[PDB]
Amino acid sequence: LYISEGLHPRIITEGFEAAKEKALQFLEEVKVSREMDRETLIDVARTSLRTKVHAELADVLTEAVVDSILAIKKQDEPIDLFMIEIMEMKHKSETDTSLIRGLVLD
Amino acid sequence: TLNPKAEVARAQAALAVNISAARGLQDVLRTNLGPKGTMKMLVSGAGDIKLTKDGNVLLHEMQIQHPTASLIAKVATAQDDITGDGTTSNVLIIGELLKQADLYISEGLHPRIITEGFEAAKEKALQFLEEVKVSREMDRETLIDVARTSLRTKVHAELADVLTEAVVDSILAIKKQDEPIDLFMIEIMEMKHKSETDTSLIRGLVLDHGARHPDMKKRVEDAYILTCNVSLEYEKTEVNSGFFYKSAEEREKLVKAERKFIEDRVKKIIELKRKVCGDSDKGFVVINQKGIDPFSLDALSKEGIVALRRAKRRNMERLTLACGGVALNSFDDLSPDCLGHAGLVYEYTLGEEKFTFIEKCNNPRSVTLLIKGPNKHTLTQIKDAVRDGLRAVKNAIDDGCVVPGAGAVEVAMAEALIKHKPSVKGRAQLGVQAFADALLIIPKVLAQNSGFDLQETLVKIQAEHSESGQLVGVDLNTGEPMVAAEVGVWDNYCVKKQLLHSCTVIATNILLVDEIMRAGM
Amino acid sequence: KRESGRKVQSGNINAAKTIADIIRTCLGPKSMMKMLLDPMGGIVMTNDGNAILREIQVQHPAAKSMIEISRTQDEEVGDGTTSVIILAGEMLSVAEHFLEQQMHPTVVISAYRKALDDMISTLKKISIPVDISDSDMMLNIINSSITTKAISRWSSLACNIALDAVKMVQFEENGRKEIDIKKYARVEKIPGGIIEDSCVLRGVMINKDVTHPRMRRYIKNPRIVLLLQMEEEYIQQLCEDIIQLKPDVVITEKGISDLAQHYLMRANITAIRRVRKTDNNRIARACGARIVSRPEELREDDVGTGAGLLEIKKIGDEYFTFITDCKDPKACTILLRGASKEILSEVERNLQDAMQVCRNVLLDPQLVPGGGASEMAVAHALTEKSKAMTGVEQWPYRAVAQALEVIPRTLIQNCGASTIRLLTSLRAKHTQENCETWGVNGETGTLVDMKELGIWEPLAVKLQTYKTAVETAVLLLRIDDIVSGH
Amino acid sequence: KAPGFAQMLKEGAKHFSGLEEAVYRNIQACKELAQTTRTAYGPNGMNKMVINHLEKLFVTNDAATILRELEVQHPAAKMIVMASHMQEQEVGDGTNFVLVFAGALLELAEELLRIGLSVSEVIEGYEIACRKAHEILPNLVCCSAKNLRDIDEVSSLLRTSIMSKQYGNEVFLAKLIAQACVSIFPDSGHFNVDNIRVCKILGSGISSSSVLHGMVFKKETEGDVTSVKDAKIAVYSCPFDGMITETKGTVLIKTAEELMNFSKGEENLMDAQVKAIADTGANVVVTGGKVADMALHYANKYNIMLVRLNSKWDLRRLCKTVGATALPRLTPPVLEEMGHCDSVYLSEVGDTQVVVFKHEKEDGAISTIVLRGSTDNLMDDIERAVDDGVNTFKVLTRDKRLVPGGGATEIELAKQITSYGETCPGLEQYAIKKFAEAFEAIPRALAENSGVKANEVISKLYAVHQEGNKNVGLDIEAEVPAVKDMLEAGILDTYLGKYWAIKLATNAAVTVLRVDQIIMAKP
Repeated sequence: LYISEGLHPRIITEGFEAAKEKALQFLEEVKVSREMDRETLIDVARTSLRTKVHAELADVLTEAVVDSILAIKKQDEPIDLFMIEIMEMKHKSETDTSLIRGLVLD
Repeated sequence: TLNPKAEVARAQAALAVNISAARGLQDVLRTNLGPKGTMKMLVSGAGDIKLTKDGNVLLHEMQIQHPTASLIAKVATAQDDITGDGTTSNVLIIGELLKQADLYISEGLHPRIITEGFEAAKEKALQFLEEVKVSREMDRETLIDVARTSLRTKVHAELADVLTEAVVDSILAIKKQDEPIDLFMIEIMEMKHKSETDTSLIRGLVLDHGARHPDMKKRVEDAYILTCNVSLEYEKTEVNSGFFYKSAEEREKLVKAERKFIEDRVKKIIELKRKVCGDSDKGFVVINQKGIDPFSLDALSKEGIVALRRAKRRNMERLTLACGGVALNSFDDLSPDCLGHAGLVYEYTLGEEKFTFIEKCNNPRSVTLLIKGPNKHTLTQIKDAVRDGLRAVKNAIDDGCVVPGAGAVEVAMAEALIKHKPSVKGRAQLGVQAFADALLIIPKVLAQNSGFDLQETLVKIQAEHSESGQLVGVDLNTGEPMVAAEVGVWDNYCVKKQLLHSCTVIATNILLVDEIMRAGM
Repeated sequence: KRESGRKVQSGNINAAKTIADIIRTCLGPKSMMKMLLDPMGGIVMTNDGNAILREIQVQHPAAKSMIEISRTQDEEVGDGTTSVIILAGEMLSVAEHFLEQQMHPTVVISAYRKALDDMISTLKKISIPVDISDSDMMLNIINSSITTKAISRWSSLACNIALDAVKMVQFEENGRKEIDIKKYARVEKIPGGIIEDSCVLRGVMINKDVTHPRMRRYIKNPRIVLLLQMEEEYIQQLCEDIIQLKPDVVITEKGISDLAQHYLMRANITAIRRVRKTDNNRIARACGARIVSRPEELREDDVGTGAGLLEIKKIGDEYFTFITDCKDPKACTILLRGASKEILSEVERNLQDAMQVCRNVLLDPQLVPGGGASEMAVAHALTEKSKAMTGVEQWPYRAVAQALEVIPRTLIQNCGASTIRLLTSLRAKHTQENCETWGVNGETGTLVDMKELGIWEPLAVKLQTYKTAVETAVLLLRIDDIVSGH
Repeated sequence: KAPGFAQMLKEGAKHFSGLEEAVYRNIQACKELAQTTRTAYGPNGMNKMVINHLEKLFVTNDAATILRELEVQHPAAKMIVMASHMQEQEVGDGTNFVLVFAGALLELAEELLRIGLSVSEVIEGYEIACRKAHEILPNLVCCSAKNLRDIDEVSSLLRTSIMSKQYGNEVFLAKLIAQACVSIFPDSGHFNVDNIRVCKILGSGISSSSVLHGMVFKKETEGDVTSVKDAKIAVYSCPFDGMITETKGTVLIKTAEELMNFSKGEENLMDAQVKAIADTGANVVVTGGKVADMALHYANKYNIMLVRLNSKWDLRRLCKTVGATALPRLTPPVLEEMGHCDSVYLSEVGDTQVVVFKHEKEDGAISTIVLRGSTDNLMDDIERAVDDGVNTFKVLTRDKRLVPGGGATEIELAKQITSYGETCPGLEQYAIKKFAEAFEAIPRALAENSGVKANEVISKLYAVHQEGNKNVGLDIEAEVPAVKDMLEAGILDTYLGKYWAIKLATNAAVTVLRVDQIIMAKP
């Protein structure tokens, strides 16, 4: 809209760099540094899982996705998602997802 | 689903057609905004040429291909008749209003919601004029800046200082007693055989045909002007008789007999001449409109009488007010009541032609603006400028309030409308934003025509702010900000008032067009 | 050559639907404009449904019938032309039953006629009476048309003109309350003056001008007569019996040539000529005069005794002859004053439609809730009545109800609001809350009650609107063979 | 199919887009106008084989004749042509100065607009340079006319104007026109080209021409009268032929004797018609068309001098000098509308008798140049040199100020203006410098038409001017591209010719630059 009015692109990009720093500083103020509890991660997992399912596997995969993480972090240890194995099996409905504390072998 | 010989755009394409026409008409007229703007040519096809920046002439006289654009052309005819200025900027705001509306209509916004935002911003925009209007008393210096502001936009910046003092004094000559100013009191006359800068004012009237005889006085310092409408040439038999002749010689006798109808009346002019102050240090003038025989012109010239012929009806009415002699429709009832009085009556000599001047009148309540130019198109160009300059001073005196220029009101009203929330619905906030960014086209275009960057100029004048009422405008020569009051750049109140009311009405109605149907085209 | 079968009914639907789709958005106070491209490039952005279709030339016969019916609707009623075509088109746009289901037109026509009788029965239940004796109450109804007009400056005068002019023509003694604006309330333009000088004349006016001064300037008891050598003698005798009665003005039906005007001018009376037969009947009732075959058979009874006075007063560079009286001789005349012809034309057509509103309200003092409330209210009744409609006619019977939703649909579309969201909530209000209210706001776009907003329309306008739309839809459905023949 | 034409909404006119440079196109129409006349500039100008609208062949190098025959339809070119027509007012030379200079201003303006300079800033520079040129041009005035009315002086300065119209024969034409101009300059404050007329006669060559006083007419006296001093001159447009009666006048003839009777009645009437001419005190008669045989002897009967003027312009030439107006009837004795003259006589010059209207009694301020040439096209081209030559000295009746020619002033005026632009800061220096380079196009025109590398002429003309050797111009020579002093050679131009040419050329160029779009219309 502004380039059609004879404005150079380099002027607009310098505004983005300024808007980024202002937008980046404002993000520091809006962020909530509360403690992460099971009640909070469920809101994060629901917000992330709703965008990929039919609003039916929400409660199914929410409790599994949250508990899978809590089992692999304590005492402020670094976390790694490779500790969680993802298996797939047929002959059951989509809502039959559940956890496995151990491991599955072929 | 359609009938033969019929077509209709049911979707929103009707707006895209009308919006595209306004954008095209915007790009045409934006180059002739202000003094730095370029000129447009008007080729009549037969070979005539006419240059002019006045938007009304570029819309009234010119022909437009798009049917939708012809509607906006008729609007300029209305804008010109009410205020006399602002026809070009009226078209720019309509194009930019419709441009900003198309940006939101593409997002699924209804057109009727945008029109409600314009009606709210327009009512707020009108109130802003009442706050910033300067009710300065009309004086010579104030009207010079106003007439300069109008005349510079129609000339090459050389006839401005020449035409400014003339246009100012023309109104002041007729402006007195708190009377409504009438433009019919100022007649505009053109003359060739001279340059363009020789334009000056004439205290009295000017006539085309003058005295043509060697025995006439080249200048009459004073005279009792006699107003008449009787032809002193060969006429028909006015008595209960007719013309019957047997040969060319008997026919010549009827001319001698018929000429006696005038010869008794030509001496009647000599009688009232000798009667009313016929002594020395006196004079006499005849302004008879109808034709006069060379005999009567030869006879009265020996008595020292300037007699004129072949004048217009309008000039005779003006001549009576200048002199005072009432028109005599028949020489038989001559009397001193038909006489007037005037000062210096001379003859202006050109290379080929000569003109009559009746300067130094007593109480004419009328003057004449003598235009001179070398070319024909240059006369029509200067005439259109003076007519616009006269209406500019008329509006400044008829409406004593004035406002700044240089887009200072548009830059101010834009910031005012942004700091104003709706009261009917929230979505009208978008229409107010479109009205705000639409008014900025004027300070944007003035930066383009002056050869400066569009964005740098607007950001400077828009960023200029202070803790006081401060005006700011575009400097066409430097491109920097400029306080219009500190330089003498003033517009009229009715122009900006009618501009907001005109643009809002037409930009509204064009947005309410839902379909375009051909009525058997 | 010839078109028959389902091709005919499917074509008439597309024609009537196309004509309706044009003027869908010209409904309500937010009437969207239409750009009509003339062949010479001329354009008019009018938004009146009548003038749009009047200038659009169409070829389909079905579309012409849909247009001509609205024209006839415009004369009998000064409102509802746009709603007849939208409803008639929407009633026909439901082609699911005609082609996919192969329902015969006689089955649907039985359903449309059954719905019309029930639609009328539902309107009269939601009606509301009127206190027409109150001038302010009826003034609140006529303001709906005066808005956005030039007569809004003196709207109180504009209502008093039409309201009393109709009541003067209102003949309530005969029971049926016959009203005829064009017959008994002739309107003529008068150059000069302003809208404020517009008043009513209690009688008949003659726009002829005075050619010579030998005429009656003022008379208390107007004696209004109603009826080269050889031409002189044949004229000398026909004029002799007229002047023998000592008249004050002679109004003959046929022309009065110069020699006939000469003998009449000797009697010092006003020469009137070139008047029609019905005008002479109105002139006779103005003063009680008698129309005679020829001037030879004139009798002493041929007098206009009882009238007020004759006057040839010049008003605004034009003489006007009046035979008015101080009573009510079954007629009146509106003398529209104006400083220019541009303002005179607007006030003529403006007050004309205003008289039609009072004509319909006074013919029956019963209103109905506008703004889609009447449509959604009627649709709720049919949807409930269709539950007990045993048969296959229940499906098109319900479709007519949903077709009435187009009126609030277009009003919501022009406002720019969500059509489904408001129309959904609108239908729910009529179910639970009272059906006499909860319409649509044409200016705001949201829902509002019609008791708080005076958008109450007459009853006769809606009855003739639904009756004409159904009868028009029933008409085109009965068309199954379009054939040529001279 | 979209996207169609951009910026095209007014009658479908060819509106050039922002990429197509609408301003660049109106300039190209003016550059083409210069190339049609750039070659005709100077003494070595190239002739143009012009084809008249009557399918007539004419070979000439005059600019006014080229444009008058070249139908210039582009409006952008009409403005420069209108400046050439305005150049003819107040001066009778410098026409190609307007075409060549303005074409260089617009051609050089494209180099500025292409860079990005605004058209409004280009105009301010040319207006500033034009004002600066008018201040420098008085300083370049080398000589001034002594106003001694000397043929040796008038002929010497007139050589420059005669050349470039008829080259080689500048000696004869300068002496003759000097003899014609010197005889009217005593009439102080009344000199005009209308007095010095021209009469072309088919003859041997240009060398056989001379000057004679009074309104000379090539057609010898048809009558037998040698001289007559009668003032009353009766001019008639209708020729001497068989009369016709304006009324019915039905003439029926059956027998052969009746044919002879009516024939005798006509001769007796014509004898009375010519008798009426002498009765009104007029022994002179003029005729437009043919002259009858019997009426010819009647002119010799009463010794009435018969005159024949077949050309219409020759008749109107007398109507405005002596007053004798042409009447539609054949010999109406209208003594009121006759003329007045002091002397009318026949004279043989160059073996040809020519009618003369000399003013012996009156002072006399009218002359005529009788040109001789074996071709009508050649005499017409020589006539154009007389107008441009006589009008050169109509300007010298005003302020007598001469400047050097041959491109000398164009380099010095360019050198002085270029220095003003170098020291002037801002954007106006770009257009001011190009205004100086526009002057260089005129020496480049003289050099190209003489067969010389133009860049070598500019290099030498600037070097001698760098050393202060003003008044140095281009040495017209095919085998010598060097330069010489215009003062020593006697080549001099007029001050007002350069003043009004630089003024009108700049206004024409600025007027074209101010235009950015040509739009059609309809009444």
